[PDB]
Order: sequence, then C-alpha cells, then structure tokens
Amino acid sequence: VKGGGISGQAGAIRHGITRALMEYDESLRSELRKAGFVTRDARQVERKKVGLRKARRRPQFSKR
Amino acid sequence: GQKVHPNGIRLGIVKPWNSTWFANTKEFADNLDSDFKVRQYLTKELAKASVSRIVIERPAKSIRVTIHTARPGIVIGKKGEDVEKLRKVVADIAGVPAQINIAEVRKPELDAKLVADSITSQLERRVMFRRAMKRAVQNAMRLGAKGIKVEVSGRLGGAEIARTEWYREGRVPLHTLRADIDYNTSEAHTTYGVIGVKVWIFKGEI
Amino acid sequence: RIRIRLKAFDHRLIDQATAEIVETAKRTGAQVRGPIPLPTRKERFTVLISPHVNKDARDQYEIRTHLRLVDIVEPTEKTVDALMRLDLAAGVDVQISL
Amino acid sequence: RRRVIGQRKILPDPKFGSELLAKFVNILMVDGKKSTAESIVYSALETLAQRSGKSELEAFEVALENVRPTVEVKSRRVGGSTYQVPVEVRPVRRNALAMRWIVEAARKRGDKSMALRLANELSDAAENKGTAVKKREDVHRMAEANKAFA
Amino acid sequence: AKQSMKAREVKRVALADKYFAKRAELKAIISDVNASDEDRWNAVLKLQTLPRDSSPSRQRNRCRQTGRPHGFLRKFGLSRIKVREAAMRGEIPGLKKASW
Amino acid sequence: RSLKKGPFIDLHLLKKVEKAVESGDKKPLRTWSRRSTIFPNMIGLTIAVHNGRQHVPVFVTDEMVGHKLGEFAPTRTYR
RNA sequence: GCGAAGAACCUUACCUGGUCUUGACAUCCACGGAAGUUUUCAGAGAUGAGAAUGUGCCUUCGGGAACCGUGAGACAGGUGCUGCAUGGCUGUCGUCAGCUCGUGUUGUGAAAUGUUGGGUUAAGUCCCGCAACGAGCGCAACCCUUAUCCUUUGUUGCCAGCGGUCCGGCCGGGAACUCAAAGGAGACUGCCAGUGAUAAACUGGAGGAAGGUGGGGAUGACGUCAAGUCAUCAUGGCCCUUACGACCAGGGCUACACACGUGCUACAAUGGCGCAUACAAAGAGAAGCGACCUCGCGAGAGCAAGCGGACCUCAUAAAGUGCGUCGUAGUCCGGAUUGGAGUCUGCAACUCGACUCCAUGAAGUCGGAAUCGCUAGUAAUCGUGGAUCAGAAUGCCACGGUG
RNA sequence: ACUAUGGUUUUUAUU
Repeated sequence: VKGGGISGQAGAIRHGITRALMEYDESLRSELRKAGFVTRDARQVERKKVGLRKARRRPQFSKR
Repeated sequence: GQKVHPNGIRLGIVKPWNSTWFANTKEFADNLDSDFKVRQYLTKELAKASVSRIVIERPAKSIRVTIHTARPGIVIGKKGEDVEKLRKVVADIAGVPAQINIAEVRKPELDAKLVADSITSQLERRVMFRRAMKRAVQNAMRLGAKGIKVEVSGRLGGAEIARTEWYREGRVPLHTLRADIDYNTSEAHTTYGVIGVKVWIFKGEI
Repeated sequence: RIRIRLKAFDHRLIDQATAEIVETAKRTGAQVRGPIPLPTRKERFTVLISPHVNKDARDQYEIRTHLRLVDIVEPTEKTVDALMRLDLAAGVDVQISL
Repeated sequence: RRRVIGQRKILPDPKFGSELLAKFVNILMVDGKKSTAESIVYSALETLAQRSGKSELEAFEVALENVRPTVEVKSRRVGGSTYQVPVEVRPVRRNALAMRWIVEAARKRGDKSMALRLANELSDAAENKGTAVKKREDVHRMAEANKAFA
Repeated sequence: AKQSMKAREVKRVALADKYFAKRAELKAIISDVNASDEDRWNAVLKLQTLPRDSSPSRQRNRCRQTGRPHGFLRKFGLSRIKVREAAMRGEIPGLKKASW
Repeated sequence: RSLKKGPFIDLHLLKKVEKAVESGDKKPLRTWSRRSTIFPNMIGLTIAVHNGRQHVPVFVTDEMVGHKLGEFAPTRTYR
C-alpha cells in the first residue's frame, strides 16, 4: 500500500481483501454480501458552503 | 427583485471570450489594461460606421483586431486602403504593432446592437413610443429566430412612472442556461431623457 | 529534440489545438508518441463581492492554466518544420524548447 | 416536532472487548487525543489494592452494579405555570451517568497523578461514601418530597 | 482619491530607475560586520543618501480604472467591485462565473 | 546606544544661534522640525516649538542638551 | 472582526507656518532649449541661480515638429450637497408556490367561478371529481458537477509485467492498485412487496458505486423593504473654480479626568521539558525561495547549489507513542512590568517600528447571580501555507492530522 | 395574577 493515513489505508485494504476473498471459495460470495463487505462505502464530500468558517459556523452570525 | 447579467451567466457554456489572448502573471494586468482601451478607442473612432461587436487577439508581439459592421465599404473606405490611421493609434495605446480585420454582418436587423440603433433611430424620428418595438420585432422575425424581447423604459403614459413595455413573442427565455442567445443594452438619449432600451434574441438551444 | 510549450486558460481550447498540431505532425510524417496532459495549475480567491459593506456577500472564484509539451524524440527536421509557423485556435500561446 | 433519529452504540475497547470501558474512555477523552485515556483508566490494579479495592472482579464494577440512578431534577411547565419536577433518567445513560460523576471528581481534584486520582476515586466509590453516591441520593431524597407531576 | 496620488507615483518609479532598479543589492559591497574599521566604499553611500523623493516605500497599487487604494487584485490591476462586472461583460480572458 | 553609530542631523537650526543671542525683547526663534537634536552650545536660549495647534516657548537647559527638541515639549491637548 | 486587511514622511478625508494655482489630467497659440545626466550654493524645505554633459526626429536645405520649462485663450477638477430623479451596481420576503387569462356559467353590479373540494408532493406537483373546460408565467424536465466499472495515452510522478542491477526507478522500458488525463456507460419510481379511491402517491427491499426535492453549483412570475451606494462611476440640479485647488517643514486619525461589549491564554502534573519515535496535505518562490558550509547562545549576516512546478527552496509536520523528572509551593508552572547588551529595514525608528539574549520576574485556586453557542466527522484539539506587505497584526482566505 | 406611551403623506386612464 502507498499514500494516505493508516486509517485511510485500512479503508482501501478492507475492500482489496474482499475482491480476492470472494474468489477464494464459492461459499464466501453470498456471505460477504450478507455482511455488506463487497461494496464501496457511501462517503464522499461534503465540502463547506461559500463561506462558512470551517465545515459549519456562519462566521460571527448567531443572528435572531 | 433578484437579477443577473443574462450573457455573463451563460458564458460558462462552451463560449470563447471576446478578449482572447494569453499573458504571463506579471504582465497580465498591463495586457488587460491595453485590451480595454483599444476596444473603447476603436468603437468610438467607428461610432458612425454601423458596427456591432469586436474581438481582440495577440500574434507574436503584435495585436490583432476583428470588427463586425453592416457597412464594410465605409470602414475600408477610399480605394479600399483608408485603414492605416484606424490601426495607427490602437498600436500606440497597446505598445505593439496592430493588424486589421473587417467582418460583414449579413442579417443586420437581427443583431442585438444594430436593432438597438434601428429602434433608437425610430424613437429619434418620433414614432408612437409604446408601439415602436413591433416594427423591430416584425423585421427581426423576418430574418430568423425562435423568440425576441426588446424592452423600452420612459415616456409610456399618461403618468410618467417606472413602466416598461416589450410585448410577448415566442420565448425570451428568462432562463435555460444553454439558450445560446444574443444580448445587448442601449440608451437612446432622445425625448428629453435617457430612454433605456434592452434586447434579448433567441435562435434555439446550443 | 524539441518540445513546444502550448498553454491555454480552457480545457477544450488546448484539445482543439492538439487536434491541429498533432494532425499536422502525422500528415507531415513525424514519428510521434501520445502527448502528456500534465497536472493542472490553479489560481483561486474568496472575497467580499458586494459594492458597499453587506458582510455576508463573500464568494469564491478560480482560474486554471493548462500546459502541454508535445515532445518530439526524433532528430528529423523536415517532418516538424510544418508546426513552427502553424496557426492554432485563438487565445493559446506557443514557445519552443529542448 | 418531527424526528425520529439514527443513534450510535460505539466500538468496544480493543484489549478487553468492553463497550462500557469504551464509553468511560470517551467521557475521559479531553483534547481529542483518545490514546491518552487508555493509559489513565484500568492501567494499574496495584493502586486500587493500595486502598479499599478487593479482588479484580470489582476493579470496574464499583461504577456499574454498585449504583442505580433513576431521576434528574430542574423545573418543567404544567398548564400556565412552571414547577420543580423530577424527570425519569433514560435507560442507556442509566449505566453511563455515574462515569461523569467519577471523571469530574478526579479531574477537578488538586492531588497530582491523574491515573492515581482516578484509582483513589474508584476506591472512594468502593466504600460507598460522598462523591457520585450522594449525587444519586440528593435527587432521590428530593423526589421523595415531590410526586404530583411527572 | 485625489488624482495626484498615481500621477506622482509614476514619476517616483521613473526616479527609482537610477537609484534602486538593478541596484537594490548594491549595499552588498558596502555592508560588513566590521571591515577592520576602514573606509573604501563611500562612493556608493554618497548616492544612496542623495535621493529624498524616491524610496522603498510611499507606494499604493490602486486600480487601473479607479484611484481607490483598497479592494484591489494585483494580477488583474482591477478591484473586487470590478472583476465580477468584467467577467460577465466578457472583457477578461481565463475568468468566468458559475458553470464551471 | 542611539540608532546607528552615525547620527542623522542637519545644521539648519545651529546656524541661527549667533543672531538669536541679540534678538532683544522680540518673540523667540521659531522652528517646526521636532526630531532635531540639541547640541551643548545651544544652551541658554529660548525657542518656540509646535504643540500641534500653536507654538509654545521652551528654554534650553543642561537636561535638554544631547537629546531631541521634541522630547522637551507637549504634543497633545486636554492640558 | 464589517468596509476602514495593514496610520513613522507617507498612504489620508484635516490643522500650524510656508509656497504655487490653465492647475494632477488634454489640444489650439507663444518663447529659449533635444529628451535626458551631473555638480556648486541659499532656504525648514518645496524651490530658485550658476557651470558642464549630449545634440535624437523631419530637412524643396527654406529652417521646422515631438518634447522640457513656462505664459495666454477655449478649459481642468471637487471624501463639495443628494439614492423619494435616473442609469449602473448589490441585497431580501424568495427556488418561495405563488399569479392570472379566454370561453362557458353566475350576481343589479363591482366582482366571483376555475385556483374551492378528496388523496398527496420538493411544489397551483400529480391523480380523482363538481358549473366549469382549457391555456400560460414561476415550477417540472433540460444544464454544470460527484461515488463506480470498462477502454486508452504517459513525463525527472508510479515499478505491476519483462530486461540490466553504481545495486538506486538509477536506466532499458511500460500504463498495471495507484497518479496525471480523456472517452463510454449509469438512475427511471423503473423493478418487487406492504399501504392507499388495484387512482395519484409513500416506506422499505432487489440490483448497483449509490438514489427516491440522491449531495453540491445555479436561474428569480405578479407583488415587498420608497431596501443599500454619489466614500468606487455616468449624469441633471445646487455650490466652488487663486478655491473646499495641493506640494513642503511640523504633524492629526493608537484621543480622554469617564460607562460597556467581544475574543484570546493561564491557574497546571490526562501538566511542563529534553531525548528517542511515525504519517503528512495544500500552498508559495528568478535583482525570487534560498539548500550544504561558516560566525554568534541568538536576532541575523556571509559563502554558495537546486527550482518555474512530481529529480529544489521556504520545511526533521505537531498534537501524539516511549522514558526519566518536578510534585499545591499561591510553584522551573504561567504572565504584566522592568535594567543592560545586541540583530534589521528605512529621509527618518523622539511623539512613533519589529526581533534576540542575559538580569528581574507582580497576578493567577479553573471563577457567583446571570447569560451565550454547538446535534457526527458536528463539538473539541494540534500543526502547514498564503494574501495585504520597505519593516511592522493576534485580524483574514485556504490545506491536513487526532476525534 | 398580563404593559398606559412611536403623530403624519403616496401609484397606473390612454391608443
């Protein structure tokens, strides 16, 4: 593995494992699907509105 | 009421710029300052020569200008050689030798600038102000298009209020981002006022 | 060897220029590879875009500089002379290098 | 109002397999570092066997089965007016409320070593005296004289 | 903004052209931590203490279409209250609003 | 220990002293530069210095010499 | 904390005292001079007077023009007054679901009807139905963009496959997870169950990288607030035009005997410190960023490569992980104030600049009635970078780690 | 078991 932080590398490795492990025996192909491990997780930006301070906080607002 | 520039909000859909050249990050502010003043100075030199739109280019340490007109013969002028004094001074406010190109407008009363001088020249010649637009619309839909809006402000009473008149034909369209329109704003300065005019022409999506 | 620094501010203008210079090279018999696209370089800012105060009106803008090199590896001269005086789509800049 | 929300039950501790120890290190988490808290709690038994702690089966259970919170205080509106009313503690904070009452009592104490302040606070819960156990009793004694509203 | 503020700065840049232009490192032949306490380079200092109307300060970039000092964007020569107009009027290459 | 081993000075005020010692009962010698240093041979003279709205008189003493002129005169109001 | 994000001369709206106003900016006419470069002297200085340096361009060889420095006549110019006069330029109720018209009907008539009603939606959206039947603007749809696979082109990035093996992607070479790029597919309530006028429509499930206004950009129907701004412009009116013009030597805008917000950091020992120890990401930078090397404890000053973007510089990522040690003392913690000695840009470092090191080190017990804000990668916590920028903010716009 | 006190002026009718 190369690039990213070790918790991001765990996100790459955990699906790189199942792309091989589902060929390892026919009796694993349903079982990894029954657990949700054969698909990319649904996380993606999620990047701030123009302009919020940092993810949220409309900078010095608190209005009304 | 909320509004935005109707050509500048559509410019992000595959269109080029009318100021179309390259410059380095330190010379860009100077190459832009010369682009603005050649467009100003040249459209003023040709202010009675039936001009519509301009495009600026830069050949190797030169400047290139194309001007669109409905009378090319009076811009190229005497013997077809009367152009040197028309590149002479744009070269002196650009700091580089200038090159001329002239382009003919071939459906003139369907161009957003030349139709605005056409209705300016009817408001000048004292037509009915709240009905002037119907002639320009008839003459434009004779040349092509899918829809047209030309809007007049001032002298529309009765009372002298913020009233505007244009009349509905086809689509404006108020939106459609890929609408591929032709747009201009003009002032007639007739009838003791400013007499503000705006025009939108629709020919079909992209 | 020669490289040609073809630069633009738009991602289609540089493809429509590549479709002129690489076709001129192939039709003039030049031995050429697939030209590299290079990592895009950017300039960006976020500023108060209202005419007088109104402090909420802060908005983001960005502009992108695209560059290609074309890269000719072969020492042949007649095959590439057709590129050096060639006209390309308006608004691109060219400079010749090693 | 609307919602009806999704909720989290958190990962167990990576040494003991305990989700109760995981919630304890989350309430012991300051400055977001989280590994620091593992080195403060359950990182010694020799400091509990220094005071009242008797055998390892009670080295953490003195904060779990040793107590049962039921109510919280403050005021609530009924009709046109507000009254002081004891409210029913929710069944999953039930086992994780006393964690704050122990972590706060150790964190705010002026007595140096934090790993030892926590083992000493667990020893003072193993005797059933003062801190955390009276914060349970005070509100129950209040609710034994306040019954008309819920 | 009085129109003299730029009309004087262009004359000061033309004067820096004999004192600082390709001469701002010229101090590197007279600067020393001690020099044995001798004097041999005062031929430079006679001319570095001569100007008063030219200096490494007293300059404001402004906008090339308004004398206003603040709200400026150096690489365009324009303001934060002029580029959004120019980028919709089609008066500047490379820059556009929305799409993207 | 002043800023650089060489002091920044101009003799434009020192050049007036041999005439300001014969002024009689006329109003004192007036100056506008306040960053100027006061040399020891300027002692025993009255000078008029800008306070920010008028000029006020100061007499040169053994406390004023070797320092700047503006260090011995007021610069602000409400007094 | 908004613009006013950079107040020593400056910038800059103005005052003391000077000095000059066809003026900062443009030509017509007039005179001695090329444009320009230096030096001597008086004055606070601006500036003024001498003496040299050069003789460009055009030359019906007639003498002339840019231009310099000045003087006329046309003229300049205004943080001079003004967003209920007008353009421009920007906001908000409001991407809200609002708003009406023809025919037909009704009521003496203005005017109503449809548009109300039923089930619903992101929604005057969609289906159902009656004295209403149809149409259009806004909406829907359509647009830019994102998670995923297949296919292809590749560098001084990457090294899979296949060779060499200064044993190093360093090379032959290549397009393999990647990375940098492009092209083609992909999503429709369509498919299946439960619900409901098997109408409309909803919640889940199957597929799939993933939906159900997916998420992010982005348009503004009649009607609102006479919304905001002449201190950013155009232009009419009112005013000035030797002045409110604006250049010098001082300087103002960090006022102040006086009331109040909002934000930062400690009080420590899940702390402070040193050594050992691991991962960045995105930016910026050619009279630039400035490596290795040197002098000094140091600010910093020299020597002298690399780099224009993936073989460099700014720049050992820090909080963290490991280990020893101090231990309520109002403390090596933690901070105001201060003596001495130095480092730096600049007419200039009084009033009125930044940075470093010895010498001295006050407070500070985690805060009381009361009041303020945050709902998941949200709170909190630590580090990187840049713009403005001679030299000087803690403010500000971005990029990552821990959670 | 509920708060006295913030006056006053505005538009589309023509072809």
